[PDB]
Amino acid sequence: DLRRRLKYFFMSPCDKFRAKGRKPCKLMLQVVKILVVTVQLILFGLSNQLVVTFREENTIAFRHLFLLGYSDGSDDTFAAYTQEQLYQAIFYAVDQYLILPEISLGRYAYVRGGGGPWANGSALALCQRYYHRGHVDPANDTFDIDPRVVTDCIQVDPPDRASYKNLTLKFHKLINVTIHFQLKTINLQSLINNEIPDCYTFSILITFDNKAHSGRIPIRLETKTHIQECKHPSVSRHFRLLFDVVVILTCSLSFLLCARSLLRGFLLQNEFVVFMWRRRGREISLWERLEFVNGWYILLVTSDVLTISGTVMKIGIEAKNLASYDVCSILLGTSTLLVWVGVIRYLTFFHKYNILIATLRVALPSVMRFCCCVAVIYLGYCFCGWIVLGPYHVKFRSLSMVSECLFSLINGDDMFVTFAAMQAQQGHSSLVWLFSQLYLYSFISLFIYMVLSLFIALITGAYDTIKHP
Amino acid sequence: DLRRRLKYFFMSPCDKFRAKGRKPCKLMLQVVKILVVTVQLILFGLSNQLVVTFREENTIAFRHLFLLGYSDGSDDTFAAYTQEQLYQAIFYAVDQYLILPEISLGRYAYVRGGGGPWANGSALALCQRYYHRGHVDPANDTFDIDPRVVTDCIQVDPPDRASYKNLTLKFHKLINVTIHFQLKTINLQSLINNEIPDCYTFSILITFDNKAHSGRIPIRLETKTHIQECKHPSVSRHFRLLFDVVVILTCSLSFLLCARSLLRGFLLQNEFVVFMWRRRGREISLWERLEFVNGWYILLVTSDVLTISGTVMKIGIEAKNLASYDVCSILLGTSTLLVWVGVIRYLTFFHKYNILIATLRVALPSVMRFCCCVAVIYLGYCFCGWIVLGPYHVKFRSLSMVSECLFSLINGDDMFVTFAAMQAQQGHSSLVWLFSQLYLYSFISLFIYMVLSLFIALITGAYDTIKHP
Amino acid sequence: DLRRRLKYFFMSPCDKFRAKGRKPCKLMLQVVKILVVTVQLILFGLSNQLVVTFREENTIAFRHLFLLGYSDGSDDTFAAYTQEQLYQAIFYAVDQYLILPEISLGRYAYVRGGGGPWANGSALALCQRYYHRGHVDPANDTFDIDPRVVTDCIQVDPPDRASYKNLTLKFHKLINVTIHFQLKTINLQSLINNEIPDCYTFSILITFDNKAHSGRIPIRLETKTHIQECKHPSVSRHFRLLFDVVVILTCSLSFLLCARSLLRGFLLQNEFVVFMWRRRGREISLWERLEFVNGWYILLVTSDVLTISGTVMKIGIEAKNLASYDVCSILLGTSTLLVWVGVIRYLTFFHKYNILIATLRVALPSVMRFCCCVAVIYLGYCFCGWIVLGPYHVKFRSLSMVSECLFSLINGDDMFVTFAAMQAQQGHSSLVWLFSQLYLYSFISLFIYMVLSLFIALITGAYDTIKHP
Amino acid sequence: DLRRRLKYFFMSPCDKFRAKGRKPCKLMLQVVKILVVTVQLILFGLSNQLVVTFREENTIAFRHLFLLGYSDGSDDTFAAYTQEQLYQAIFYAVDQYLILPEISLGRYAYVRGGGGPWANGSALALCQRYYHRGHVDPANDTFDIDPRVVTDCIQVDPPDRASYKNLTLKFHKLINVTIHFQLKTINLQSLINNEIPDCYTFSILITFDNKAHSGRIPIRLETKTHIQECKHPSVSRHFRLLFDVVVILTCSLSFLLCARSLLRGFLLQNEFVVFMWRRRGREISLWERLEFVNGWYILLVTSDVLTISGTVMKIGIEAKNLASYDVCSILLGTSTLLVWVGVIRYLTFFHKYNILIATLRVALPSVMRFCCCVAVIYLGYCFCGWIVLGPYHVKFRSLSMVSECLFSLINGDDMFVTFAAMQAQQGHSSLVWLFSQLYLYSFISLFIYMVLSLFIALITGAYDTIKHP
Ligand SMILES: CCCCCCCC(=O)OC[C@H](COP(=O)(O)O[C@@H]1[C@H](O)[C@H](OP(=O)(O)O)[C@@H](O)[C@H](OP(=O)(O)O)[C@H]1O)OC(=O)CCCCCCC
Ligand SMILES: CCCCCCCC(=O)OC[C@H](COP(=O)(O)O[C@@H]1[C@H](O)[C@H](OP(=O)(O)O)[C@@H](O)[C@H](OP(=O)(O)O)[C@H]1O)OC(=O)CCCCCCC
Ligand SMILES: CCCCCCCC(=O)OC[C@H](COP(=O)(O)O[C@@H]1[C@H](O)[C@H](OP(=O)(O)O)[C@@H](O)[C@H](OP(=O)(O)O)[C@H]1O)OC(=O)CCCCCCC
Ligand SMILES: *[C@@H]1O[C@H](CO)[C@@H](O[C@@H]2O[C@H](CO)[C@@H](O)[C@H](O)[C@H]2NC(C)=O)[C@H](O)[C@H]1NC(C)=O
Ligand code: NA
Ligand code: NA
Repeated sequence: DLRRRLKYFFMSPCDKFRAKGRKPCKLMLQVVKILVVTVQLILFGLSNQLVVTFREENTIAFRHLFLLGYSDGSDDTFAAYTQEQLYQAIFYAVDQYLILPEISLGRYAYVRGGGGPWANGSALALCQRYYHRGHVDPANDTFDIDPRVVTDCIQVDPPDRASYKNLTLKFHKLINVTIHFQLKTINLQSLINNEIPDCYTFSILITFDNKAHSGRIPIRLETKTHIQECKHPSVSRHFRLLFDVVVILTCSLSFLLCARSLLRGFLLQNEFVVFMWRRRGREISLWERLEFVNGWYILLVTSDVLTISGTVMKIGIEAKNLASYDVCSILLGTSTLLVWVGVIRYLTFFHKYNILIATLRVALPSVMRFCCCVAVIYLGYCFCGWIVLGPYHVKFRSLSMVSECLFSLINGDDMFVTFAAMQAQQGHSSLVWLFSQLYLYSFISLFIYMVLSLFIALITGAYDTIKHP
Repeated sequence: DLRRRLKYFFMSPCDKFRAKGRKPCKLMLQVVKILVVTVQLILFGLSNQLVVTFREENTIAFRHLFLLGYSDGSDDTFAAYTQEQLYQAIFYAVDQYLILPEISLGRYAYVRGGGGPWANGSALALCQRYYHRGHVDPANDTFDIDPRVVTDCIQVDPPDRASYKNLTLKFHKLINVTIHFQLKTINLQSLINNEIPDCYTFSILITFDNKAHSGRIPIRLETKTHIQECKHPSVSRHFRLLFDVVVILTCSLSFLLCARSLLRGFLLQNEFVVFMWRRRGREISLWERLEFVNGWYILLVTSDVLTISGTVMKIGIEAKNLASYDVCSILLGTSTLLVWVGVIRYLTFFHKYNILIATLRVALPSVMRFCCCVAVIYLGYCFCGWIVLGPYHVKFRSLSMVSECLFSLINGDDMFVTFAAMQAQQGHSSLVWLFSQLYLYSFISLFIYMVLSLFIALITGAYDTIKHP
Repeated sequence: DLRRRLKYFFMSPCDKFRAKGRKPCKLMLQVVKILVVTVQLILFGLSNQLVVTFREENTIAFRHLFLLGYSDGSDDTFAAYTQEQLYQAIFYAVDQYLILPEISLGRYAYVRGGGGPWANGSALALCQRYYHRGHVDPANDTFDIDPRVVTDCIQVDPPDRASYKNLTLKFHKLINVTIHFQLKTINLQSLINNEIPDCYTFSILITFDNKAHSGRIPIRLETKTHIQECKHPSVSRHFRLLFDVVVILTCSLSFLLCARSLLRGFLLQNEFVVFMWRRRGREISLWERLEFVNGWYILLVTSDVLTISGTVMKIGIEAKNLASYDVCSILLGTSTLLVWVGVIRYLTFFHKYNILIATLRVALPSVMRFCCCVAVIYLGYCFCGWIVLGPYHVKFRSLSMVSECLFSLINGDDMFVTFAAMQAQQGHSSLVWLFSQLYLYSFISLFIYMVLSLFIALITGAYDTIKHP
Repeated sequence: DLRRRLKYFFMSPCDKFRAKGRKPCKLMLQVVKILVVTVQLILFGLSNQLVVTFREENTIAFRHLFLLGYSDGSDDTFAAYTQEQLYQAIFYAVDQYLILPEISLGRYAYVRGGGGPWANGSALALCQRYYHRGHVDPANDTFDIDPRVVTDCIQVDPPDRASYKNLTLKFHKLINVTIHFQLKTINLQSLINNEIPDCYTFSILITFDNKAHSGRIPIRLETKTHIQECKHPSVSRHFRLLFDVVVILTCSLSFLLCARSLLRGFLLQNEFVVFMWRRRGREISLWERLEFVNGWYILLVTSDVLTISGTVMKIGIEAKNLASYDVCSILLGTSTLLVWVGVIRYLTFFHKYNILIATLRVALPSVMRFCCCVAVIYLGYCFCGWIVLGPYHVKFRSLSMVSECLFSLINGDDMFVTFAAMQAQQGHSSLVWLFSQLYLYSFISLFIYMVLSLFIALITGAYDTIKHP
């Protein structure tokens, strides 16, 4: 048993072609896959961008239409500070709603009965929520509260082509005021993509938030969007359904070939392993079995499955049976990234072109072992900064934001702005400012000078082991 | 005397378990400590955030209520430039104060007699301060000044449900005008945390600062906050007092075990040292005694003490006997960081996982010796930039800010903005701008290219000494 | 055949001078070329800057003159949100146009018949474009559209020293409104450069873009500029035409000398190659022939040709036969860069001064081979981020912008701002935000820690091979 | 001749003390010098800051008093766009000037005859400048210009407690309009520093710049400041004159000791050199003579001279014989930096503390040789970017600013903003944008990946040569 088949298996495509009449089908498939998958992603992106733009621009238009005195960029400071201001804002929202068709540049339709759960069939609900009992008397340092939340609702209806004016807010025990209503509009711009326009229903919520009871009432407008096909569409003028099929067939072929290669590898591993058990004791091999498994074909199969799922979802969206543009975009984009990466398989046969992969495979164990110890320090800093500085520092507001701030600091990014945020307000206490000084200096100097230096040293050390000289 | 006990002492928890019936209690304790201390920090953070938000939002509301024409973001340029503007601002502040209940969204109560030290029982004090004698006559390049500061006060009282209008400011010798008053409000939002609301007393100071006599009078509003429990609270609806006890008991157990280990180490060191003095001359060992001391147990004991102190302070705050949220937050956060870090003790038994610690211990002496020489250069630059460029450069205003700017520059951060601040005004003199050019180029090129390179070289050199190959 | 000529050829200028009576003409030429080409670039820059400034300042003035309520910096958010606002903006533009001479600080002349292609001889065209048939009825989730674009035009003429007021916009099917007109003005500031002023014709287009049909209509103003000489110029007061000739002659001399050197090298290579074919088998040498070619002379010849072309174009522009300032500026600037770089030729004879060039020549093959594998990963990330995040992330809007963002991220620049753009809106979906987290963390950690580290290792490895020790 | 004196000379202070009764006077002097010079710098900084703040705040106040509609931050876009706007701005400036005492918060005095050179004894000059002959007729693409500048002046005088209203601007040939006047005020805040207030004369120039003739007229206000002592000052209440003498004496002592050491070194070098010429041929030594010269004493002497000059200038300023605060601040700050640095002399005797200095001395020759080649590339890029992109890119406006931009780019700073400035306007031509892409990508990749990597490699290589292992 000379066993030249083992050597044949771990051969490059050129070597396999020189050996047998083996034309490389997987490689040319992968090139075609890169081209077609990238083109499909871009084609989908046209429609996806149209949808996102429609949503965002309608929301901005609503903010200008319904928020008294609103200007772009003021969103996070937009607030009322007097009873008169609050009343004027609420009444302005309702009044603008009642005359929308006469003023708006967009073609909106009212949605009868879309006033929210506290609506009783009316199209707009004007709700104020307050404590069941509130007896706030700071003058005597006394209060009597029943924290039960009471909802008082006023129903408003559009004229088919007043009551809300008599609103009396219980300011001292007010929790919030909300305005709920729905508007319907058609995304006509989809015609530029030879698609039939969909019906969009925007659910608009305006909140006057007094939950802090701090004398300042933040005002915000949020929208939910529901996309569905029009009941009676008609376009007079009215290819990629076949391009999606082409992508699907290419990815199916790649999947089949890669699965055949994986089964071949499994069989070869099993035959070699039993022959070895015959050559010496039985059960010699524990991990070389895994070495027989090449992860590039696994990656390719995963990418094929993701691409097929994305293509099917895209076909459903075009067919109007689905409106999940974000999920489809994520599937297609991840697939595109993986398809581009997978071609690296054929560069690993040439050591001069495989520096990155070889280095990574030799460095990963030590890197992971080092990161075990770095993780505890990093998480301790994350939690400490999140709780201690979160109230005072804009960049420490949430756990994910604290992580972003610390990760950027490790990379030397946004350092002075991080210090200056504390200089600006000192945390309104010299002790908090001093703590921020210690926290930031220590974290930056540790992670930049020791952790990152040693991490890089491990990477370059691995490279030094694998480089030919 | 075979002395296997010495070897037993410097053994890993797994080795100690294999040797005797020694179950690792300190390690599992540390894991439990990490969990419970982190959870306690987050739980405290809920309340701490509520308090901070109340303070900040009330201050912003005051700025909008009392500062004529105030808009968010203008705080550092907000100023008056004419006598009419100054008078209008002062009168607007007082007028808004007198009608606060009718306009404010928050429920504020006046504080009778809270008008400050220059108040004589009135709730608002309107004070102007000027030189005792001022005869400023620029026309003749003459002046006659008695720098004694005279305070002239006007008392204002709220209506229990005018005089200040006749204010005549001595502009040519005016130092500043201040408005002092106090407002009381209840932080009702604490109910969301199942806590009883506290009474907050805000001390409000508005300053029209003419100390520069420059024709521009900066206007600012500052608040002090005093938190105390309400006299007669009553909430109808109304666990972590036991979680704090759990944390305290866990940290006490860890403290006891670590102290026992430290005493054991001391005894072992003393016995080994006398046996060595018997084996050879007396008083051989000078520093290995210190090697017998393991600093991880010292760190753990310190963390336990800090955690207990923070927990006790938190219990006091909940009990309403204390309102020091910043001190408690700092104690708890530092404790959390130290508790997370301390688990690294058990990674030091495995050289593959101890790269950071081992490198640091070998590199620290050379790093400190190098930093001795770098410190003099750094401090010279700090003082030079603080005095020479502080007047002209926003980022060189104070010593701490100069240090932040230089430290960020060392890390390659905010470079062009630092240059552009000087380009914008040139320091209003070509000589100062040229000096800034030399200062910045020299500091950046020295510290980035030589100091940091050599510092990193020392770190990686230490790592090269300690890495197995 | 001793063949000392080969050794003579690969000799330094000092060695050649010591050998024969060879004075270095190319080196002194290159120094003179650097001086004269740099001076010529700066001299041209005077005029170029004047032209650019005229264009930009006129455009800003038009934006202030014709865009109702326009303020600097609002350009990308400037939009209308109500029918009244749109009508007011359009009418304001036309009204300001009709009274331009009475109000504008610049001296503009109307251009009769410059109203655009849809003008029928009038100086201003006010066009609205809408669908041929539009029956948008969101109320019933129905529409009937003929996507044919209909253009309806109103002609306006200036008074030689109304109809447009009756404009009725078809809002529900409106695509856009445009205002086209032309203005003529003289760039008098060119007199400061002793040049005769040119006639500028600005083509002004104002667009009210409703292509999104989103209830928000962006308003923008764009200008095309046409530069031509005045028919009857007359300046009473009225050197570098000779400086351009000097530059041309210097570059011609350099070109001739370098071409002679290249021909000499070719002849020497051909003689050596045939002598070698005589010494051993025929056709021994395959690539040393190319080694006989020195690329510095090729670079110099290219720079000479570019400098001559730029100088000729500059002479044409001065003569008023050409107005292509950007092309000329690019030719002259590239030439200047190349002329400065080319002097490095004479530093390559001294190994202590040739570190950069020698390192680069040894490192380039491995660097290119490594970049082959890095390119696929980089392009996969580029496409994925462009499509998936382009709609949600300001820095991922276009392919070139995505490339700029990723390239800057590789260099550790603008990291936290990139994360915060996603924090601000979350992509309006938690799934998109999570994907952005994974995308950014993975790309940054891969490219900063592995790719860049290995790239630098390759560079320093090459340097280690070429450094004398 | 055993010559132990040579070895004695190159000995550390501790070794010299152990050898003879040599107490280290220079070292303790240097410590005292650091303390006293730093304190003196800070003390001077108090006064310097007061002066700068007075100047800046008065200028801001003038901008608010005289610039119609001015708001903070608008300075670089502040401009007029219509004839009415221009007239209103000019008249507002003059009107506000005429009622300054009634409105301003500062105490300003008019300066009779301070209206500038074109004033004929009046306190305010209102000048318009225009071409001697201007016949701008864009309608016919004709012009007739006599570029001679004609100045037409209107004199305005303050009421001692109209004509300017009839100003007719020649818009079509207007070059600029200026308003010149002077105001006098006293810097009373200097009293807080126990100093007698000085008289400040502000020269105010307001420019309406039409030099571009672009339909947009930038408006700016600039001030010159002249400081002189008051004629008749009188302060009722009214140490560092002795602290300056203490600094002077300390620096004189250091100077004398260092000069004595330098003379000693010269004599020792001369004696050793002649003894060597006796031991072997004459004129053996060429450069070791220079090795006998220690540059730290030269640095110290330079620092002493600078400190003495700064102290004398500071004494003159306090005495009111001088007002050059910037020159004095620069002298004192540079002196402080040098005094701090000079203490490094005593760390060079201990190799563990001398890593930086030793590395630098071994690396400097190779670093300078490498920088020779890098300089040509850097300068070529600087000039190319300055001319080609200066008109289009905010960060390439001037040579110094281009250098700052490129230097920051080398350090990885402000990269995406540099790209985005070009994305925003594309240079208003796709060709310029493409060139910017090539320019930036090439410069960044070359300088970050090759130049900086090799520079650092040279530094660390030198360190590797000098490190003990
Ligand atoms: C269930 C899957 C059936 C696969 C049938 C393939 C039959 C066939 O012709 O093989 C050559 C190529 C595909 O073959 P392909 O996958 O490209 O090539 C194989 C790989 O090179 C493999 O090595 P690795 O790359 O390292 O895993 C090697 O061991 C195999 O040798 P071996 O076969 O001697 O053991 C090759 O055949 O065929 C086409 O070009 C597609 C024709 C389109 C119709 C495909 C119908 C599915
Ligand atoms: C005053 C303190 C009294 C400590 C009493 C402990 C008695 C006991 O059972 O030991 C085993 C563990 C704690 O024991 P623990 O501290 O976890 O374990 C010790 C450490 O491993 C130590 O090495 P280092 O880690 O390197 O310092 C080793 O030398 C000791 O061996 P040795 O004793 O043979 O000399 C171990 O006993 O006990 C519990 O699991 C807690 C039971 C809860 C009740 C604790 C009451 C305080
Ligand atoms: C014209 C200058 C006259 C200098 C007179 C100094 C006479 C005196 O006492 O020397 C010891 C110290 C100063 O002496 P000082 O400069 O601190 O010390 C000298 C340095 O250590 C020098 O080495 P380097 O540091 O490497 O250059 C060394 O060669 C000299 O040895 P040598 O003399 O045997 O050749 C030392 O005397 O004296 C005071 O402590 C100041 C007393 C205040 C009054 C000073 C009056 C000026
Ligand atoms: C207003 O325009 C005039 C005319 O261009 C400028 O006058 C020049 O001023 C400079 C500096 O004061 C002199 O060196 C020149 O000789 C003057 N004449 C010319 C023809 O340049 C004047 O500088 C401008 N004023 C401002 C404030 O920009
Ligand atoms: Na950086
Ligand atoms: Na940065």
